[PDB]
Amino acid sequence: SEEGPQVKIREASKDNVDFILSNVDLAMANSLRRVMIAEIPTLAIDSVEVETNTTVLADEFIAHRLGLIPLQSMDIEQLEYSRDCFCEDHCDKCSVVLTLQAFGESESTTNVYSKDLVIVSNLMGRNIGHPIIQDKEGNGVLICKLRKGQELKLTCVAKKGIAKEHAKWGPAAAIEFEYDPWNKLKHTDYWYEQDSAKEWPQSKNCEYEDPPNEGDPFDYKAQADTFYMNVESVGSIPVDQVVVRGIDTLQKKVASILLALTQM
Amino acid sequence: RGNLMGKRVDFSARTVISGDPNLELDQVGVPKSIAKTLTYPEVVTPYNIDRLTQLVRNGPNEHPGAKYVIRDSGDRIDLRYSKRAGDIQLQYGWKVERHIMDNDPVLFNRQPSLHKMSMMAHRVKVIPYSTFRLNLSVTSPYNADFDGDEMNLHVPQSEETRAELSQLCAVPLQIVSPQSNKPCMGIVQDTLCGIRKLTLRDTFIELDQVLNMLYWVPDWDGVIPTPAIIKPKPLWSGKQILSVAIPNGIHLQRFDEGTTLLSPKDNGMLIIDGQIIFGVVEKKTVGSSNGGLIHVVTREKGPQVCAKLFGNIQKVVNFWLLHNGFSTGIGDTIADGPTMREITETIAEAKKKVLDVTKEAQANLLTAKHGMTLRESFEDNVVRFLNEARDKAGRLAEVNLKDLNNVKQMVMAGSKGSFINIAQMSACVGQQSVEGKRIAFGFVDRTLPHFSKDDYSPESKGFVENSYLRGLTPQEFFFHAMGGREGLIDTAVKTAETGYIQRRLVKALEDIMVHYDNTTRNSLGNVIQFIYGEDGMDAAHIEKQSLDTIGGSDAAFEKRYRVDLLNTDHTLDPSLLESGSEILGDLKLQVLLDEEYKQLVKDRKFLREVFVDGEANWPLPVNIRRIIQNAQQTFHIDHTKPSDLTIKDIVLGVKDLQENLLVLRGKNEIIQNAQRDAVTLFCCLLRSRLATRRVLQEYRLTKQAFDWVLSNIEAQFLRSVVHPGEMVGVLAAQSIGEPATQMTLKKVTSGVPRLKEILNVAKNMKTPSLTVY
Amino acid sequence: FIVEDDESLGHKELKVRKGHIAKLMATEYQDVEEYTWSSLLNEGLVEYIDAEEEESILIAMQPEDLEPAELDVDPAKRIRVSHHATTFTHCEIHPSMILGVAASIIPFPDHNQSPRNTYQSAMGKQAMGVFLTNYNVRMDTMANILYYPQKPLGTTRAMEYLKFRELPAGQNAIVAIACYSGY
Amino acid sequence: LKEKAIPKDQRATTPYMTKYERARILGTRALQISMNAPVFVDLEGETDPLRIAMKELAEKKIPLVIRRYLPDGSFEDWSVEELIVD
Amino acid sequence: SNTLFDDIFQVSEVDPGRYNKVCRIEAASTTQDQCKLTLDINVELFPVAAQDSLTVTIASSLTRSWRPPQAGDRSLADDYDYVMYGTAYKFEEVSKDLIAVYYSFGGLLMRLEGNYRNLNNLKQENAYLLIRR
Amino acid sequence: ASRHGQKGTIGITYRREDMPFTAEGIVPDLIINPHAIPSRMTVAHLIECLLSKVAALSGNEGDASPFTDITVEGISKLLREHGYQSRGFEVMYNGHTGKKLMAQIFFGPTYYQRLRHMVDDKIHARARGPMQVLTRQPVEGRSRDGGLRFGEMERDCMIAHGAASFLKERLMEASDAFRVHICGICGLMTVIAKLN
Amino acid sequence: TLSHLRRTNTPIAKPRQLHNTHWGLVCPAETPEGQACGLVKNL
Amino acid sequence: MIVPVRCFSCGKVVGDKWESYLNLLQEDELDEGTALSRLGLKRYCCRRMILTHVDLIEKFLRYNP
Amino acid sequence: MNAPDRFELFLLGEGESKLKIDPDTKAPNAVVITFEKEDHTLGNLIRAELLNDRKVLFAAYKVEHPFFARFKLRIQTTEGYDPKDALKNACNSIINKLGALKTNFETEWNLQTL
Amino acid sequence: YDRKVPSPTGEYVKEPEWVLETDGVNLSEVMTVPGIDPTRIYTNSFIDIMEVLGIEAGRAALYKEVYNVIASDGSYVNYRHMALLVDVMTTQGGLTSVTRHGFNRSNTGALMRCSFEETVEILFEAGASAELDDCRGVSENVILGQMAPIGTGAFDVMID
RNA sequence: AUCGAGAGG
Ligand SMILES: [Mg+2]
Ligand SMILES: [Zn+2]
Ligand SMILES: [Zn+2]
Ligand SMILES: [Zn+2]
Repeated sequence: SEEGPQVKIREASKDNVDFILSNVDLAMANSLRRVMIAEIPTLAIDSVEVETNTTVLADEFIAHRLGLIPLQSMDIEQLEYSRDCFCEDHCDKCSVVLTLQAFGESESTTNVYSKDLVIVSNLMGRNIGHPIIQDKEGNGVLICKLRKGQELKLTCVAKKGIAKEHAKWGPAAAIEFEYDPWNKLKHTDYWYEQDSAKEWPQSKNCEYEDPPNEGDPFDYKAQADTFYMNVESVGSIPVDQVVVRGIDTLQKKVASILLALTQM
Repeated sequence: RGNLMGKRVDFSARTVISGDPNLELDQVGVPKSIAKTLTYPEVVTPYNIDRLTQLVRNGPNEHPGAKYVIRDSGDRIDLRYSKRAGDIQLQYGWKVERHIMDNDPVLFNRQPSLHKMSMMAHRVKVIPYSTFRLNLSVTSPYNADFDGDEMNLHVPQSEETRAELSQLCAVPLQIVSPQSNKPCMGIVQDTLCGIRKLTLRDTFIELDQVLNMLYWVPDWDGVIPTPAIIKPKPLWSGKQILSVAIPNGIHLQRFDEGTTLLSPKDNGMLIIDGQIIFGVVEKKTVGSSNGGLIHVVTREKGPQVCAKLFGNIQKVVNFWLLHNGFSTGIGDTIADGPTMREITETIAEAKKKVLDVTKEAQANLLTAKHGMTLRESFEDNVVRFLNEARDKAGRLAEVNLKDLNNVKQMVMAGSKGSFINIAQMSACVGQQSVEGKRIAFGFVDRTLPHFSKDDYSPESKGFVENSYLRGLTPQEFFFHAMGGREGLIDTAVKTAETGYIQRRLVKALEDIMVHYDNTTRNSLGNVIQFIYGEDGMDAAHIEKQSLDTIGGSDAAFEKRYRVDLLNTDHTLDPSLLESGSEILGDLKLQVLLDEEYKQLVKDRKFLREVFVDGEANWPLPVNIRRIIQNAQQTFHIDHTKPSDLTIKDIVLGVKDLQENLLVLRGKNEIIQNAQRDAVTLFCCLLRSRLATRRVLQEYRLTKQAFDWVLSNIEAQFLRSVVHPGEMVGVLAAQSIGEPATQMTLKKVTSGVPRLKEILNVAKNMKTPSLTVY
Repeated sequence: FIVEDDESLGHKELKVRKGHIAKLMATEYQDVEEYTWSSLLNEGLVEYIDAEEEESILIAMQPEDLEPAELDVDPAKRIRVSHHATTFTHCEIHPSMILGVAASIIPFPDHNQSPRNTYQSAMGKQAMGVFLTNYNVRMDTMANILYYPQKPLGTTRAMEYLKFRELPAGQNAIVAIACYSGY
Repeated sequence: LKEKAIPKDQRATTPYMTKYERARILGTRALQISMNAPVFVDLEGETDPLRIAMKELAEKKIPLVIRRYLPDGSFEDWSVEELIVD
Repeated sequence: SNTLFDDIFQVSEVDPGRYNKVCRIEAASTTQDQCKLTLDINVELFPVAAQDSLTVTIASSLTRSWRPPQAGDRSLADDYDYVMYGTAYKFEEVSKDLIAVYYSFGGLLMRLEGNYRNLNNLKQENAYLLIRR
Repeated sequence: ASRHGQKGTIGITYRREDMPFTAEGIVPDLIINPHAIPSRMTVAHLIECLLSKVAALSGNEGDASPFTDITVEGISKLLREHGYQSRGFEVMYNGHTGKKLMAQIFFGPTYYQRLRHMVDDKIHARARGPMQVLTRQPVEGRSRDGGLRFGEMERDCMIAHGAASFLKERLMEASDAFRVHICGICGLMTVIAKLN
Repeated sequence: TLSHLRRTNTPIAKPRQLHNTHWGLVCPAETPEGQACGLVKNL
Repeated sequence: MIVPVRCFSCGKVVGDKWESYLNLLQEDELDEGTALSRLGLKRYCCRRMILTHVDLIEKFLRYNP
Repeated sequence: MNAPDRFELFLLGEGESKLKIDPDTKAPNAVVITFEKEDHTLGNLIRAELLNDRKVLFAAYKVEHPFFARFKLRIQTTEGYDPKDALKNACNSIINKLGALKTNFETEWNLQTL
Repeated sequence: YDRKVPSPTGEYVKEPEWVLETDGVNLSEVMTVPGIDPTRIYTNSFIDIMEVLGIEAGRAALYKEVYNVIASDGSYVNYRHMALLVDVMTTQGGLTSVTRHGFNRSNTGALMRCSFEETVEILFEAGASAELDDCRGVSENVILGQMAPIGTGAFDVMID
């Protein structure tokens, strides 16, 4: 198809995609996992101002949870980082503002969910700031539960951010990396009481590659261009978009280096 | 006692310490708020006016800043609130209290303060985070470990004070300890383990890692080393990059066990010109002990190169280990089933022997032992039985332990772990001892309420068969708790007693300093020592060397050191000396050689008199072997050519060198005699190390090389002389004090109690004894 | 526990018995006719011993020591010396009861060395924790409370009586043992 | 004590400068340089007083005489230039 | 700029040692009583087979930063399968009329003894060891 | 600190991409040194990591009760049935390189406790501060902005080093420097001096 | 809190050292460290 | 106090699971690990955050104020 | 308190040059480039692509401390070749490979039906 | 005691020797007994050695005992430090303690002695004694605040 | 301030 790296997806899902990376240097794949973890932009609440708190949970606690709450970021490239924007505090294009009030009307403790949070700022026809709920009930992630006689009343400002700045902005939770599953490269030396094969289970990624034969000598020149990877999405950004944004973000970083050289 | 000896001091800070690989050994990581709060008064100079104006503009909030400005009148100008804060323009003679900046001298101190090594000058590097950052190598003299440890920083306020701190108290200067004649700082923990693993011949480094490690050495030659293996693939041994880290021109040889030139064990090290030929890097090579690479680097070039070497070794080794990794694990403690069966069998055989001895005691068919009660003999035999059982079990464990075992890797590196740790973890923790005894029956005839009465078995008396992995029984756990309780109480008591003892020693010896006449004297002038240390030489730069004249066969000593020009066999072979054919006969030269031989024989008799043991190695001023090695590598003599050097000139030059070294300058016959007494053993060493026969046999020294060796020996001895004014008594007291803290516990008073009796000069003695010969 | 002679006339046995434990367990579940520890003391199945009284008694750690013992053994199990005692007056209810509350917190201290256990007891007094549920109502001079207290993954049996699992003071952090970056 | 003059020829104090002597000389020269003292050595890219003091010591320009003292009190005065630095 | 020495060496025994990747080789000059050698080699790069006869060659040449082969136009110095670079730790004489040379190649060590070589061999830090199958 | 006597400070804080990662992607919240353990000789910490891994996979709480006999081999057998290594060593990859770590690293869940002591409360820095009147010396404690006290042992250490002027500056300029007027005839502060 | 509530204090032969009579009544390992180690015990 | 939003080690959301997890273990009398498998959290870093956590907030709620 | 802000790691401040180029001393064609506010992620790939180029003799990444996100790369190239040109060609190659991978992955996902 | 001695060849060879160990010390009578070497006999207690043989022998035995404790540690302290302490006790004819009874009771100095122990008693006896302090002592200078005659402070620097 | 207690290395 295309000269250079080739990708064969083993498994597809909304949450996760498992793929096989071929004709790739390891350094680029490591850099891609790192740009996927850290650099990809996301929308999470950066400011919380609460008027009334009757919750047993402290305000700082709830604010940290709210920052950890997932918000949609597919159109986050249309959204702008507030520091790049000229508004004094926030404009409608750079910040998405959520309001949430929850009282304990019921004697039974009343749960507070991400679906209860609502947006006051204008959508401008972009899929930004929607609370993310994978729960089958549709009930949002619970911030607090409030006994009768308790009301909580707060506003939240969500700005563009990156996971290097704070872990809440990470689109992906875990990235699975595998290379040299058969240990032909012998990058790792097995610690074995009696036998290494008995002591270390064969990975699922060994069986795809052809098993090594004990007859042939080890090749010093050989380097592994085939890797087995898996990407898991929180849901704020779809998996294909998450990995594509990792690729693109690394490309923008490289281009920024190049244009800095041109300015020099 | 409190306020005058020790004051609460301005410009003093305190912080929790953490360890940073990248920060240089002399540097200290000073928190930004600490530097901002701390002020150094700097008089405004024509060079610094621009910088100081910029600092004042930047302000107290942001460093580089200045908190206060002192006028020529001296009225305080406060930067935080001033109507002229932006108005001021610097005027000469003013003082700016600058914020503490990078590469500025301070003092870093640990509260036990047993040693001068606990208080050392440090370069400042301002760090972002809150904890004091320091190098790992400086932990050992500071006696600190990163478990909430807290250390103090003191800032000089005067330029003379700064110069004192930099010229005397600097970390590279105090690298070598005066006491124990060894450097204080060595490569510790992961750097030592990693340098060992890198130095293994199995370990090989690819060109990408090689280039990154080359770059990692802050000063790199720029030349990629030629690969150890080229044609199959350009493989590089870790020893080669490590050698690129080793400074050029320094040569070390260490012979341990079977240090064959082939060295299949790879034990020992050979380095020439800072390039390692053979070896696996071990703790002693990189250790604080003398004969280590640190001492050689400190002596040959200086302290600064040594500290830089610490840094470079740390960086390269930490990068390589970072890629390789390391993990102690459960399984490194676990042991094979077969070895475990042998372990249990060993313990069982010990128990069977103990029960048979107990039966023989019950039968009263036990031989009378002179000077001890028969019960005492029984107790000693059972205790020794259990001790041997535990030790043999540990030996079985270690042999069972693979080369991959990480505790074994630390022990081979020497960084951590002990044989006893492995034995307790895998086979048997041992037999608990309380008050120097097996566990006693608190209940009448029963050590524990579960135990039956009158049981003298090791399980009743507290021997723990089980390892730490298998787990202690409740009785074993209680007895081990008794032992640990005694350990903690003894530790606290030892700390208190040693603090008092150190203070008494310091107060008794403090006033005595080497005066300008080189006589060790108190303030009143009463001479403690006419020549300090009886040789008049600084305790630093003194390394143990072997005197070849002492010991050995008289015939062998004659063969190595005697050359007779008259006998054909005795005269040197003409390949050794161009004069040699002319030398045959030459009776007037033979009489000079006979005179030097008579001097060697008298010196041998004297040294045999000094030590009945006649131990070869004793602390000595100048290491001759290193000088000879440096000469051989500097002049690159093939040793095929006959020596340029006259047979007369070796003897006359050695005599001239003896005349050249004076501990005391004065031309007083008493002072001359005392000087000869001071350098008597050194002269013996010099004559033994370089005999005419030896000078031509051990090497083909060019006459220029022998002259260079003579000049270097003279210079080194003059370096080794004690600096006048040095406060010797405080150093002596601290020298006793820190090891005295370190000591932890055939029936004689020992350790702190024995020391306390010695210091109190008390008539009563807990354990008097006469050694009848 | 008290060991007396020939329960069911067979062999010197513990005074307690499985049906008594079943009734006590039924009372614990109902939380009928109460079965209490004080009731056990009135039954005489258990006795309180002072140290002076302790000198005169003979104790067995494990109730399995008393039953008659007329082979293959897993190597990992710690070696136990045979009690080899005819008569035991009493049996210790559990060895772990000699340990303290802080020692009851300590995991596998039998496998650990004792001085480290002492250090950990002191540190556990020092460690942060939610002291009480009413802390928010309370006004203490200094209060430190974990955001997300996590019950320990490895718990002593004594912990269910310690209520440490109910009110934990530490977090089950994922720990790796490695030499990485030299920090 | 009084007129405890020592002949310059008949001096038994060590020719080499004591490390304390060098430390105090460097500190005093740097302290004076910080207080706008004249500098007798040509300087290249040096602003720190202590660097100038060290360079002056290598140049032996400092006109200071260390007075060696003895337990009796006789004083042996050595110029910085006379003393070897090594 | 020419080879110092060439021979055919038949190895009776190879000892793996503690190391797996590196084994020591005990060989002697084939049909010559005079030369015997013990050399540390890596078996993964080239596997020494027991009872092999392998061609041994030491060459002085064919500072300067090592350059990866800039192109194929730069010609490989040797047909030999194995080449190492290293410096001699010692030049000794076993007994009168018997010289020995101890060369270290990357910490790996080789000792080979024989009279005629000492006129060839010099105290040169440079050495290239060339093993042919 | 850990539940087995191991105490220590946080050397550094690392982002997840920088920290070593297993094939599962699990990044340890905490990274410790292998070297602390052999001298401390606390096998129970390692056993706790193994048991907690077994408990996390099984969903059944593990018992670490003293004097209860549990086989390390049995716990390792359960880990083997889970597929995780019996020793619990996990193949890791270096975070910066993406390269596989040469040695497998022990990866476990360990109960860890946050100690009361925190650095920012501990830090104190005084250049100039309030002084007790009679001592004319720095007050004591952070709360009073009070200076550290140089020890008598510290003064002795400085005598050993030999810096007289530094000890004079710390001894006088840093604390209770004072100027007095005294008379020549009697060595007492009898003289009362008016300077204007 | 619990440990403070169960406290022993011995005001001041060998009181600090753990004793056989302590078994079953006092924790073997709970004690202050450094100063007053074993004088104070936990039940 | 309350259910964490995400597991600290990797960051998968665990706030959504808690109510469902309790309902599963009560409804099927399920083993806790089996309920974790139904939750879809297969990594012990995700499992520990659910299993180790105790809701202190319920007891805090029981207080009248 | 003293700890630096997170933001400083990804934005350049006080007009910091993203790349500072200084000729290396004692090496003829080498040059040290200080990437500022840059991390290991970019640097490892840049060095690997520089190693792939035949003309580059030397390339390596070093960071002086983990606290500060500065990445230092020294480049040695064949004579007649600009090290800066080598770096730019390696960077452009990086971008082309990433684009090709993105297209192939997108095609495979369009084939995937989940 | 497995002593080593010169051989007839001159090489050092170890010959086992018989040695007796006594729980008690009566040096004067023990040394004047047949069947023993008078020169070789040694006492655990140094004071009896000093009274029987002289002060210098006592100093040697004192250094040996301190060496024994440092070897029980396994630590090595250089000969000069321990030697200096032994000489400070030995130069005074009576063997002097490191405690206040002894070195503090010694006349030299006035404020160092009070700094160690019995501060007020020394000051009172000094006022009654009218002793004049030279102020040479380092501790006395530290009390004075004047720079002590430390190595750096010892020499006096003047202009040319 | 003092005294006391506790805790840290
Ligand atoms: Mg500590
Ligand atoms: Zn805006
Ligand atoms: Zn007067
Ligand atoms: Zn997770």
